[PDB]
Amino acid sequence: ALVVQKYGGSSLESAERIRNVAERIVATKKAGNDVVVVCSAMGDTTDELLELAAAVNPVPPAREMDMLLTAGERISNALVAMAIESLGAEAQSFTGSQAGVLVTPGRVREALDEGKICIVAGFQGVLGRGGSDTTAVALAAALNADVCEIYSDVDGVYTADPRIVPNAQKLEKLSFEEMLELAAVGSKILVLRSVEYARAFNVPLRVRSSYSNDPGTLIAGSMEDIPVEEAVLTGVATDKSEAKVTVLGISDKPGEAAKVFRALADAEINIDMVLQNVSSVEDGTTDITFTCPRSDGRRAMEILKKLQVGNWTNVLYDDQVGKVSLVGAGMKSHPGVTAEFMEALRDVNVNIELISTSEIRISVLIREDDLDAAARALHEQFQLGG
Amino acid sequence: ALVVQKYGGSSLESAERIRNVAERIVATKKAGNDVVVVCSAMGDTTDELLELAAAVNPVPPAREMDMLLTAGERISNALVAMAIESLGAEAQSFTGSQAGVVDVTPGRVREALDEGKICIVAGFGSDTTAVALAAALNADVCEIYSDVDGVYTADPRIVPNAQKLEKLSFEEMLELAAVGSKILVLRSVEYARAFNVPLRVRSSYSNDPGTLIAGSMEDIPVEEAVLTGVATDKSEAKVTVLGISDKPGEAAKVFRALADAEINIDMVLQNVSSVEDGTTDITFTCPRSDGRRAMEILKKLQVQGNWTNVLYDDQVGKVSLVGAGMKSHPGVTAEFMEALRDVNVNIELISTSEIRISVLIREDDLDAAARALHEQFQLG
Amino acid sequence: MEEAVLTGVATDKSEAKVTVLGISDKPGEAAKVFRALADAEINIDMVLQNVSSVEDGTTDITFTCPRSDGRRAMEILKKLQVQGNWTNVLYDDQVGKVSLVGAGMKSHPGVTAEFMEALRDVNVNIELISTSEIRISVLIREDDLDAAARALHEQFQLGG
Amino acid sequence: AVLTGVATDKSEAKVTVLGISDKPGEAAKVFRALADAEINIDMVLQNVSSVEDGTTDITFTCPRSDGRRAMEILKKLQNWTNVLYDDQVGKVSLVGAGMKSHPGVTAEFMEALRDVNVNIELISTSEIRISVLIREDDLDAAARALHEQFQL
Ligand SMILES: C[C@@H](O)[C@H](N)C(=O)O
Ligand SMILES: C[C@@H](O)[C@H](N)C(=O)O
Ligand SMILES: C[C@@H](O)[C@H](N)C(=O)O
Ligand SMILES: C[C@@H](O)[C@H](N)C(=O)O
Repeated sequence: ALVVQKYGGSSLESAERIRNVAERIVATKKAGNDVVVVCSAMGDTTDELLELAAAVNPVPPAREMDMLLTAGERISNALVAMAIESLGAEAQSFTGSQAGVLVTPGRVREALDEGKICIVAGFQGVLGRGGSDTTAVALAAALNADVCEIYSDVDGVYTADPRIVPNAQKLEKLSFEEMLELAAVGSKILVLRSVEYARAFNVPLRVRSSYSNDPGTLIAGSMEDIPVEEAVLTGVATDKSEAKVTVLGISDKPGEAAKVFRALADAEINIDMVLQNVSSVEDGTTDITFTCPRSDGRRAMEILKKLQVGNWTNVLYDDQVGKVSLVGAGMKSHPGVTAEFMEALRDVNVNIELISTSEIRISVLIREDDLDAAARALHEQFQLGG
Repeated sequence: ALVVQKYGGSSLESAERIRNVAERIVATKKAGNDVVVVCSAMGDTTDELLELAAAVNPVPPAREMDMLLTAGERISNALVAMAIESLGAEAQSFTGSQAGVVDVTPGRVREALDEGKICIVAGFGSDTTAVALAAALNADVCEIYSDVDGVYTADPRIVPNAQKLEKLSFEEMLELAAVGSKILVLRSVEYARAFNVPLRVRSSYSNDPGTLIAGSMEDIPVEEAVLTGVATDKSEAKVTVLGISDKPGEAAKVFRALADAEINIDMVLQNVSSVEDGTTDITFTCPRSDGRRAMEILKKLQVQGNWTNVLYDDQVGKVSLVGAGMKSHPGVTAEFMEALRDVNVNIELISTSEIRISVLIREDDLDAAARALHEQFQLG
Repeated sequence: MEEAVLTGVATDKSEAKVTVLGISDKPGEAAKVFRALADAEINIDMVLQNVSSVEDGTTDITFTCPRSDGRRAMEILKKLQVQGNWTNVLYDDQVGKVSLVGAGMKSHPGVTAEFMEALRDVNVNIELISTSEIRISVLIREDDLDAAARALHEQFQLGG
Repeated sequence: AVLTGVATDKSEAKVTVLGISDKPGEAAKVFRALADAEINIDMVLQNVSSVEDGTTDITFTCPRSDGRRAMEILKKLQNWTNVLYDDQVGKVSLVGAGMKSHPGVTAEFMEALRDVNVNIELISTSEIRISVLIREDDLDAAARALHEQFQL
């Protein structure tokens, strides 16, 4: 088969883990697979290198940032290739660009046909974007890989955070959309931009650990192609990293949303979720609530309060909020799922302050103190554990 | 004018330090010069990378090794570049391969400098390519920046009365570093000599001009020439082979076995044989780390009729006097020996070039000997 | 790190929205409303509840459902109003829904701003907002779908 | 390692003071003698002393014209076993830099000369050169071998 493998910094922390990962890569080829490996920088190098850049220059220019981050990933590349060749494999190295960034993986297909393990790392031509993860998926789409594996210290996607919900289980498979949604509101399990490429170009992803031989969790197939009878509820996501800001009493006219979110975007405030219900017929106003990292809260409030004097009657601040969500294709075409969710929390006396949704997700905002209780309630309500 | 500037790992140890270095680079541009910069990797990155390479594969392929070390040096290239552009300059990075060389041919670099850019050259050592570009571009000077602020008449901590040289010849510098401490890469100073590119050893922590290395001794007036400094070395072992037949090929047997085993020889020495017996002795110095393995080899051949015995000494110290002023003048060699006699230091071994006197002695006397030599001559 | 992958713009005019007004903000009140719909087999899609006023301690809950099940939906609720539970139940069968689908929108806040600015500059009023890291959805008048899509297409340069 | 060239010489004469005591101040005596006679010094070579005896020999070179005079200068100052004169000595050097880290240069120098059967009498090297005293006539046959060995 054709297998793409992306190893994160945790997997390449040291020389021994590199050699260890080198043997896994060779074992994979030995099993009759053409292998492409993508390399993150060793350990926390990319974070440390980003700091340095910012230290030597705020707003570092693009070209040199590309040279810097590439260099860091090209170290891992050198070491892994070195190890690969130690064990009998023949290695050919590429910068994520030398294999087309765009698409256009001609050079890599040559090397594979000659029995070489191809390593890809860094960038040089024209970044963005997701880094090694999306390079791995983009290469998997272009080369037409049967799977793109993502190795880290994470051994799979679970039905809930096992630290919170003891009866939580590891998923075998889920759809792209189900992963996207779970990753969107709580998880933080992998780069979503790369998972959106995998959805877009139909490339199966597998999240597994480079420390065990556990097969991990598979992300494959759209939930649009899942039979209605077989669709299931997937997991429960939590997030206590957010604060919520509510602008009270914005008049319901074109542009008023712009006046709020232009201010926040110019102030570099990161917006996780935005929520606006219908306006009151008398007085003609509604409220806009949005969440952001707690590190941006203080400043978001400062901005919108300056804009409060006109435009709106108040701006509220709340940095003790948590978010619990249910995700599953099974709720698309099944009434009463929302009902069971609301009853679930009711029976554990958790109050629902705010609600948002998608086709296959329900999210509520609650007191952070209620998170653990709410998650366990939801998990056992829909019987996700074993 | 054209200035080349090399900055080592120490000079680029941190961001704040990189930004400080960056201001100096822009200052040199602003002073009215085309500036080219060569960066080593930050701090000890190259050593840490070399450690890492050996750990993943005991005999690394050259290709992946090129990639590994190039990456390390290209981190500081990037950061220096970023720093330089925040100060107003337009940076232009080169790997060294597509800079000039391979043997040097810097078409691209000259093109970039004509556009008023500051060229940053990383890695395919660092010093040798800096001077090689300096020679290729016909640079007015190649500046080596580090924590050392110039060449001194002696080791300042050993000789309190030591002084910083304003200038010395290429071959004077070569000789001082050939026996004393490696302040510059010996290899890089020979290109300077070969191609007549002035070098300036100076500090990246101060505005001190440092020491100039310029011109040949051969084009210095014979009256004007002076003694340059005193060099000490307590890092060498001393090995002597007794009873080696004075016939062609025997010296070759010795140094082949030492070459094959990777024993770094230094200051090899042999005197005339004895007509009685027809045999001579060959003494050489090597690093103390090699001494044991060097001995193991020569002894195995010793116990095979090749020669009598192989002596070993890892408490030897080397002290030397350098200066173009001794090549044509008599009695300096005499004043040297007298200086050590008067401080009760015995000369075990003696070796020279036309402008260097070197003597092996007990390392316990090194300090006293260097101190004696320093004030015996004008130095300080 | 900073750039967000955007994959396309979607419109939909298949549903109506129902709005329960003045639901008291205490545990179990949401359950009342959605259990009623569940018992009547009304498959609802998007639900949105914002924060309750300090003055009343009440909120509104708006949800969408297939346009056919629309009037039915509001009527189940409207018939179970008797108590103090809610003041009114509204019904809108002319509502549309435009959305920007993609990924990594949290750290590219300018996208959200540009979304509102797109619809603003084609004089389209955003009536409800429900977004996330991989989704920006707004409800507007069904007649403004044409002009919303062209604005969002032009702004983000999306298609194919 | 870098190698710049190969220089020969026929301008000098070597002088070996045999059996000098390996105690302090004995070298001074020898060279203060030549310093008084104002015979300009070049090479000096003294190896380690005998264990049996307790003495070494000091070989030095000087401008060939001053060679016989210099030999007979040290004869007057005599503890020492003998003094020898030589004026058919030739010097061949390999000039360069960084030869400590590459010992094959030192070996191949000595291998290149054995393959031409040339008498290697003295040796006095460092990081930046490898000089050896051979017989004057073998200078060119010595050079050719070095030129071919290290490609200069
Ligand atoms: C944002 C919302 O309150 C307003 N109707 C607008 O579209 O600007
Ligand atoms: C050792 C030396 O004297 C000898 N002539 C040789 O080179 O073999
Ligand atoms: C308003 C509604 O969500 C209520 N807080 C509940 O928990 O049911
Ligand atoms: C030079 C040597 O023969 C003697 N030991 C001295 O110091 O004078």
